[PDB]
Amino acid sequence: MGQKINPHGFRLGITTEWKSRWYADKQYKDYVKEDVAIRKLLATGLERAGIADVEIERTRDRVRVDIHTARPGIVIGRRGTEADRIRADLEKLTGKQVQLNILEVKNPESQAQLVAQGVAEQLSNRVAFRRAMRKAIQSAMRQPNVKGIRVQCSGRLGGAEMSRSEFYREGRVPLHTLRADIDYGLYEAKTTFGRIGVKVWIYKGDIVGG
Amino acid sequence: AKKALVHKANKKPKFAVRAYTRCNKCGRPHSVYRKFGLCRICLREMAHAGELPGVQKSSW
Amino acid sequence: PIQTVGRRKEAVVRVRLVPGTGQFNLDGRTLENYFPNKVHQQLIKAPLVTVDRVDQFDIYAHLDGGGPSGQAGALRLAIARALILVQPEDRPALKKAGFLTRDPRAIERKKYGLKKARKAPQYSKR
Amino acid sequence: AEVVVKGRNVEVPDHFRTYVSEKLSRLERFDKTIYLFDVELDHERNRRQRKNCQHVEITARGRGPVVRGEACADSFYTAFESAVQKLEGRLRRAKDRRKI
Amino acid sequence: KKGPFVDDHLLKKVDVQNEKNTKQVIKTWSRRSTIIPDFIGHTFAVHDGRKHVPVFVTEAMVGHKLGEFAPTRTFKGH
Amino acid sequence: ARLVGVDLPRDKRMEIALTYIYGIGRTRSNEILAATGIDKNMRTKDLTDDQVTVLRDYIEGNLKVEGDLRREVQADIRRKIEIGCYQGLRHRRGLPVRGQRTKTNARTRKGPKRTI
Amino acid sequence: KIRIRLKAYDHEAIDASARKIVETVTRTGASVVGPVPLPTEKNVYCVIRSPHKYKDSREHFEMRTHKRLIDILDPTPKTVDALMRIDLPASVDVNIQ
Amino acid sequence: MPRKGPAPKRPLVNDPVYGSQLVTQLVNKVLLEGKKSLAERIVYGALEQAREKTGTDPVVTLKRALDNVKPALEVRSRRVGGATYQVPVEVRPDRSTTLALRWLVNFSRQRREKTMVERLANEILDASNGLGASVKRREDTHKMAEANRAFAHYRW
RNA sequence: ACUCGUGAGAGACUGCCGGGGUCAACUCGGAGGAAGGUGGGGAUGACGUCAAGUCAUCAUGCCCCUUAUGUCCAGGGCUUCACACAUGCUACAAUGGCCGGUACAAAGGGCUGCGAUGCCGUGAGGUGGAGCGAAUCCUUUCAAAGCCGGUCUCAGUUCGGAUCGGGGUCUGCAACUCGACCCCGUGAAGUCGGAGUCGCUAGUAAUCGCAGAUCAGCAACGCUGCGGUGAAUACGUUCCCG
Repeated sequence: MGQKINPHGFRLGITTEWKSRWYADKQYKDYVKEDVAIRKLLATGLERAGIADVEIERTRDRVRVDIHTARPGIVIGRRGTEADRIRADLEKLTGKQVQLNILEVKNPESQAQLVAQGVAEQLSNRVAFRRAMRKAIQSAMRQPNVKGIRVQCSGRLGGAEMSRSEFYREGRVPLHTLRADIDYGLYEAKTTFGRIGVKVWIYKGDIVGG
Repeated sequence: AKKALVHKANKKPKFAVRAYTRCNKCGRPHSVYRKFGLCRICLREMAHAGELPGVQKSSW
Repeated sequence: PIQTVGRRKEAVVRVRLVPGTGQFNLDGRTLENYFPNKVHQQLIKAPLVTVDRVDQFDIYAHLDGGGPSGQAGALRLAIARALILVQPEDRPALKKAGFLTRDPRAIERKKYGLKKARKAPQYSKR
Repeated sequence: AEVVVKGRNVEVPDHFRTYVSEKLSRLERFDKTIYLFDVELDHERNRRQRKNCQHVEITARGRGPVVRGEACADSFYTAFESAVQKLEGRLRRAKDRRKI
Repeated sequence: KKGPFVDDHLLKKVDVQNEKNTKQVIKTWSRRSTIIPDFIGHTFAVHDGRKHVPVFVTEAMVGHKLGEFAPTRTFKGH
Repeated sequence: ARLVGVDLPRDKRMEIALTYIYGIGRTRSNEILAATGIDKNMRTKDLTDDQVTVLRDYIEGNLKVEGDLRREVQADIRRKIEIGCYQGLRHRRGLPVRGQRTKTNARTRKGPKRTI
Repeated sequence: KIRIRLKAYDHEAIDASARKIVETVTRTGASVVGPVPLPTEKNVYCVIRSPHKYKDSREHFEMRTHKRLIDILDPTPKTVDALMRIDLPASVDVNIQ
Repeated sequence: MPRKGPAPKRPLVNDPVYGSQLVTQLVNKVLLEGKKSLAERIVYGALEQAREKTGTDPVVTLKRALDNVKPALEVRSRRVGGATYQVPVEVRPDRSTTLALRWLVNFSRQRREKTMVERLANEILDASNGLGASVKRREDTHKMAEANRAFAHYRW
């Protein structure tokens, strides 16, 4: 319908960096398999925690798993108790040893993935969806410094039978411009009536910064 | 992509012709690649999310 | 001396300056035995016929790539820009006749969902 | 008059075969120009506390070139009736329009 | 033709059958070989999946693999 | 000329004139005409009866021809149609034997078309 | 001689990494060949971009492999130590031949 | 490039052996696809066979046949109101050379000589005298044009 | 030194001159220039449509099975065939076939992989392992159409290869149902195709080989790409289609 390519996959050569970074000849399928099982292992407890980014640098078979989140304090509970448990399970599930770096984003309302987190987690919690969309926005535009704001919510909105898509915005979100620095995040709400897939586009600025 | 078949394609088969690829992320039997070990859908979604190192969208 | 590089479709040719009574050295061969088609024989000597130094100029060339005709048109180009590199007042007389200008026409990219580049699969709607 | 009858996602009852044969057979009556007919029977709307939307597509190579023709209706017989009314008028027009 | 396929289960069974000079109807799974002419005379209940068809083996069967003296498909047309 | 049983034409070369027999194609003509010594470029009008003698004795001696291949091919097809093979079933029903496509093509075995 | 052939995905990181190797061996002092571009390899993978029936309308994903070369002549172990001592970008794999 | 106006056309180099626009254009219309070199061997061999059967300059024989097949009026196509009207229209120079060479090649290709060289030689010769079928197609095209002169007024 | 390989940079902006422009945009010509006016091609699909597609990639609400609608294996089927459609490939020959000699590519692929000289075969291939994780070694120094020469004389043929018989090789536990390839024979339809209809505006159409992914093997004539040789025509919006 809207045949819109994932813009983090449309600027992954130009502005947005890769999330996983190594070099691999004849070891690549194994590094893919470990990358997948690591991201499944970091889905659940960190999606409780407020995860945004999961980068995996990979040096000579050590591993370096780095996570950008919005609360160091739920990811790091008691020191080593909440960190070294998921870290140690990453050390056992992989056949390797894990150096887990955990870091905070300076503004959670600035990331499109975390905006999709807070919106969809509100939308599972029986709030008004137009009220939710408005809440995430306006406040986000000011927060740090955003130029774009696109929030599309499809699915059983309000528990209705029809799957109505909604489309709210503010400012400038140019997708066809490649010097855009757009963050994109889709996260899917889980109501009892079903799943409300939320897409958030956030246009930070014109800046190439090449 | 049933767990009996996802699990059965990872054991040691009783003949060498019987071992097939079966994409790791979902378990999709047809259209699996060898260098990635991912089917075309998991290649397209993971390569869109920048999760695969340096495969990117093509234009020559 | 004065060399040069002539680039046609995927061919490329390298020539050099030289003054002598008529000789043409391709990759170990003569011009009449490397180009048996007699039309490319005009297509390469036409810059020599324009600024009329057909016999008063002999030089050897080395090439690469293309097919027959890409190397022919490339060697036209390299003779022409070499004749810039002999006398610059030969240069407005070359460019006027249609010369010194390599043809940027290359075999374009095949497109997905087509038999060739610009050829749809022939569709009979019912 | 070669008559291919495909589903789309649907059973094809002996009532549907016979009815298809007789509506489309109207066209064999008066348009001698016919060749192949291709007839394909979609079934959505179903499953949604609502009434199923049928769709019929019909392809027809005349003697000469290719008609197509598409109809959506709450039931199947009413839809195929309607489709044959349309086709009959068209063809006589492609019969029509000419004759000096 | 390095070595033709032999059906080792049927091979063990066949040898036992011909050493005792006993002939018995055999319910055989094997559709793959009529390897030696040691199989001549033995009745093979060939299994096309669904039932067993008795097949007498004579001298002309050598070189035809065992399964398709019994066909797997049924076709009439009307 | 006359040979093993195939009437040779007026003006054909020898490597084509030998081909008109049931047992000989082009390669057998290139090997027979190399073994015996007749020039392949010789026409049939210019053919010698002693060349018919040596050529004829060679290709009835060391190779098989019309009656041997027609009775041999016929006897082998009826061999596999007597014993009850699946290829015997294909030769019975008039279907392609190699297990190839039967749904649309293989019209050269079913033959002329009847349409229902 | 110790010939280092380094491969990567980023031309920028392999150019700054080659600047680290040239600044390293040149800093310790030796005869060193500068960065030589071996050309590439591209893996082009055509993906039917649909969960279901749309064989046309693809998207094809390439894969760039950049190959840089630095040939080292006259090795001294004070220079050889700094090879295994630091590698900064670590998206580059270094073949020591 | 129609509906935007006239489109610029490629300039055509002349012949190496004979030195004419019309010889090279005959070559590019001889070109059953792929083999321009073989098209040059057909055209050249056919024009030296025309040189054998004339003993003169072959391009003069070619331009005299080209003149004797070249039409002046062409019929077409406009159907005003439920009747198809053959409308006669003045033929441009390039259109007339195109119909001359294209008819020459195609009706040489229908002719029953052994090779293509003998076909094209005999068709250029018979069109030079005026005895080919292509000259009869010129006379049938002027037959349709002069038979349909009245409909030509539309000024179209 | 020339290429070439890959890094950085210059270069096309109606910038410069002539005319129309309301002295506005913009358009017609000229110069310089490798290129002239979005130079060529990509990647890039707005708000929405069609209850279009997919609960079989995945995820999933609800309903159903839980002694089976789970699961394990052998054999069979997904390849059946009086038919009808659809996309392709090889053709119907002399611009051609067959034999001999000879010249020019681009891109790619390679670890329990790619595998050379040599030897055994007619040939698939066998024996053997040089050498390479590869601008190096191997895919032969890479092609085929091309050119030079000979033969064939318009014919159901030296066209055409379907089919069928015999004889093999390789892959695999296993080529019967159901693999490809080679050798010998066999040698059918087919004489440019009714109504109609499809593609394409320049390195395009047309034709010629080459590589790749999937893959032990292959139904590859497919798909994705690479290059070779290379045309005709466009008067123009009346008509058909959007």
